[PDB]
Amino acid sequence: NFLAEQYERDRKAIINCCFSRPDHKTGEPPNNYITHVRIIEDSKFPSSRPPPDSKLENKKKRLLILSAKPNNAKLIQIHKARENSDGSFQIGRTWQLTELVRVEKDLEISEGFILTMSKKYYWETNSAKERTVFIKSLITLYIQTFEGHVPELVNWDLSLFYLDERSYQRAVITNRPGSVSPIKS
Amino acid sequence: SIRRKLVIVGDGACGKTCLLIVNSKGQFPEVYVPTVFENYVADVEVDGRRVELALWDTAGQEDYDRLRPLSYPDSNVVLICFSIDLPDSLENVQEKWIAEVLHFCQGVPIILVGCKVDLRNDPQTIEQLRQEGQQPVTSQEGQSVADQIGATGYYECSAKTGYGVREVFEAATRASLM
Ligand SMILES: Nc1nc2c(ncn2[C@@H]2O[C@H](COP(=O)(O)OP(=O)(O)NP(=O)(O)O)[C@@H](O)[C@H]2O)c(=O)[nH]1
Ligand SMILES: [Mg+2]
Repeated sequence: NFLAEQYERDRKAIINCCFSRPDHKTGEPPNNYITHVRIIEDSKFPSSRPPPDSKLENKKKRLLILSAKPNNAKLIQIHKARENSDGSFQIGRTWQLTELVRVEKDLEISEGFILTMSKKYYWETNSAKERTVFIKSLITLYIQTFEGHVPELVNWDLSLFYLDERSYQRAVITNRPGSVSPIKS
Repeated sequence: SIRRKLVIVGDGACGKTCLLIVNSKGQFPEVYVPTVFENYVADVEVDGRRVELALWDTAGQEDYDRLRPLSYPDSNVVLICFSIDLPDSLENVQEKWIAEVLHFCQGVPIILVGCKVDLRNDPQTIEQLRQEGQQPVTSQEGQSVADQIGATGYYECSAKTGYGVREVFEAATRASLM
């Protein structure tokens, strides 16, 4: 259970420096931690599966952390963080769960997946087991937050999320008249 | 100074990271924190020559194998480790690690490193290994496999006490220069 210990360790650490004490900038209360996952990003191939020969210097070790605003528990956010020495974390880019429009499973790498917000982001989890746990979390979360709806799902076994072809078809946000823009020329 | 690259591999939890930590500075980490991959740079001094030693730490856990090949590249020296309190880890040295190093580091000096020497005479370690029907790795055994794999050196150390830690890197730094 080295992953379990790691999660607990990471959890404790993450909440202690980013979701425990009110913001130092302004007395504003902190968000409530929900969950996180460690990820490996490739700077040369940020939005697609990188080739097998992409040099290690291109890889970046980061985390994706999910939190809710203090006031509203329906306002969840996705934070991309970097762990610095001394064990602390530094939050960088931030997105609104609302932006999540697509979640794809990479069919070749058991740790790979792609999230689509404004852009397309390819990321690998540290282990196959971690991708499965995280994605299950992310989708369940979205479903709980947005009246049973779901982002476009690609290559996932729907039963992972306790859904099926029927339920999914009804819930996909693509199943709304003005939601999908047409191609052109 | 001259820039040299050192790669360190071996079973998960055999002590690779602690070896690096204790050497480059100090503070022995008690809690185990698996490595995925991490690079460090230490400036070692050996025989008057100052070297900028790049240290490429890798993952020993089976669940992270995927990335290892990425650290092997332009290595000037490879350190294969095993834990002396886990005979099986020495088995894997010859039943897995040599093969892998040989494939990704053709023609690079190897240094077999026995870690956790502080456990060799630990009565508790010994008693526990009895249940598994075995005992702590001995210097003979270490030297043996070192020779079988064609290592250009065999060393033992304990990051916990610091013993033999410096010698491991002076040897590695020296091998990196040949
Ligand atoms: N007694 C003793 N314990 C040690 C020694 N070196 C490391 N350990 C312990 O053994 C565990 C593994 O240490 P670690 O450096 O993470 O080994 P690793 O092989 O680099 N880990 P990984 O393969 O997952 O990257 C830790 O609990 C650590 O405290 C040593 O010299 N003596
Ligand atoms: Mg380590």
